Amino acid sequence: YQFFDLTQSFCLMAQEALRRELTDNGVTFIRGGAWNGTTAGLMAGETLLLNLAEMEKVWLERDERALEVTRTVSLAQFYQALSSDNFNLTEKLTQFLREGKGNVGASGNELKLSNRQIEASVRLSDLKIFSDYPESLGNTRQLKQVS
Amino acid sequence: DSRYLPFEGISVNDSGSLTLSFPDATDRQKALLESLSDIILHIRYTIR
Amino acid sequence: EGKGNVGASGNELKLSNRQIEASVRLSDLKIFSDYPESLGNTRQLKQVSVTLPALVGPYEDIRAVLNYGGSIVMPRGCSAIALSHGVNDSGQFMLDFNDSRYLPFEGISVNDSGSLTLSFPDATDRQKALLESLSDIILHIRYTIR
Amino acid sequence: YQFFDLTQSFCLMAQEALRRELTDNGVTFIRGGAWNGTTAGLMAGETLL
Amino acid sequence: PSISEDMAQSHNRELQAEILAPFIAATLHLASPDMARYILLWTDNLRPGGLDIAGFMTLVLKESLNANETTQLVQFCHVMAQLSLSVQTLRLSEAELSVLVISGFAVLGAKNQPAGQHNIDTLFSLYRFHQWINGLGNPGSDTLDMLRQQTLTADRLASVMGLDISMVTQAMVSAGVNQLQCWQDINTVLQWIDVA
Repeated sequence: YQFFDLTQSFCLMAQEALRRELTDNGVTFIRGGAWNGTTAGLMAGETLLLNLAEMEKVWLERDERALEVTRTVSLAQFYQALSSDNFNLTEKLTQFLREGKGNVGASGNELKLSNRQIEASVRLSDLKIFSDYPESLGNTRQLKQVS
Repeated sequence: DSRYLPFEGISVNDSGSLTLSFPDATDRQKALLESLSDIILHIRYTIR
Repeated sequence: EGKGNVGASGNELKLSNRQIEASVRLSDLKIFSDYPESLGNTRQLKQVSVTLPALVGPYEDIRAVLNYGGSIVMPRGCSAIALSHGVNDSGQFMLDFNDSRYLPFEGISVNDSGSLTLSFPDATDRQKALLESLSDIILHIRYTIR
Repeated sequence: YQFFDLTQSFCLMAQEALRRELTDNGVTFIRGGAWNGTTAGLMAGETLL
Repeated sequence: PSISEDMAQSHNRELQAEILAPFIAATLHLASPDMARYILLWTDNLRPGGLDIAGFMTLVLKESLNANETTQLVQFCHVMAQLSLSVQTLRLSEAELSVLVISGFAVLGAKNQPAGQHNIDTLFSLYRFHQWINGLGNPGSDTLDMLRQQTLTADRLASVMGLDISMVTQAMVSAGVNQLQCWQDINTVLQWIDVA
């Protein structure tokens, strides 16, 4: 019983991992019923095996090598060309370093000297990354790595 | 990697934001940012 | 100008909408006669890399998409690649031929009637100087002969 | 039955992958008959092996 | 849980019956998925609650949202259970059931009804047919083989049963049947031979 509970948790978290990897939240194949309590909860193994095979089938069928794109962004130019609060990044940084407290920008795109830690927030949605390439040859768009 | 590399799974234009913070900037990190010009980011992303 | 087109079907350079397109026909490249048909029965292409010689500075990102527009369509994932920096850009961060899957643009015939179209978006628009200073495009096609 | 259907799909797509890798479209060894319906569709395993 | 509408909403009635057969065998403690399928074929050609297979699984996937159509569905299930239990009691074999359903009771015959209604006439007919199949002997496999077709000839039946061809012919001319079109005619001829 304890081992089946652990294996069920493992298969549920594997299902969630597959959901994240396929960027879908509707596919479900582990639907309970593995522990048939009327018969000491047996015949869970082949059910979980079938669910795992279904997961692998969905993965290997809907697998799609997504286009990988690398974009370089300069904070100075982004803040200088901001639609709402356009300002000189290094000038504001030097001003804030000269003084003891400073803040500039709007929510999401803001440079400040908070307490003893200089903070610079850049909004992902404000970067206008959708229009980098036309939506042709692409359905799900997401970020994966930052350097 | 066997696991997921850092900052993986975020939407391409999610309403969330990324905050870069430099601590002890009152403090020990004066000259480092006084001579600093700007910051560069390289975002790698996938489109299905 | 705001619109231009030159060449024939398969080998054609145009400025379509807001995306500069350049189609090169694979069958028109005359790859069969590179080596005699001795010591070879099945001839096919496997990998393509793209190099963009231009005056590009820091923070400046090139935007290119290379797609295959032939008749044989292998399922989605490898029919196109994306080019960002352009310096020997193959569309992948690492060039490993021991991949569990098939690397992009694999399985196309050596001289298939299909063509490869390289498109630069927002070229009306933000990508003026990048291609104004651009000289040409370089391709490195790696292929196998049985 | 469901697991056999999944395994048959897997073996068919593996056959197609081998066809692509060998650049041939005539070789076929999974020719059906694995699910002998008269006997609950058994003895598919050794046939697929 | 096991089957949803995604693949149950197909158009092939026979394929839907094949898909639902193992579940019917599990719920009726039946012998084989094909026998469950063939019981489903009987119950679908009978329509106890006036439900086809498509409406059957759609209303099953519906969580009993019906006032009297749930009663119709349980009547349908009880009818298939009755057919399965009758098959088990008569010990009717896989091939016999398959041949009978494939013929659609046309090679079995019926009284005043198409195919066959689930009552004492068809019950007795099936019992006598199964006894005849048991008494067929070793060539019974081939006998049923051309009984599936319409090539079961009078002289072939005479040779298989081991009786006299003239006995079979006079049985033909007495029963008035020129061919073994249905098991009704077959059993009439058999009973005439028996009383002779």
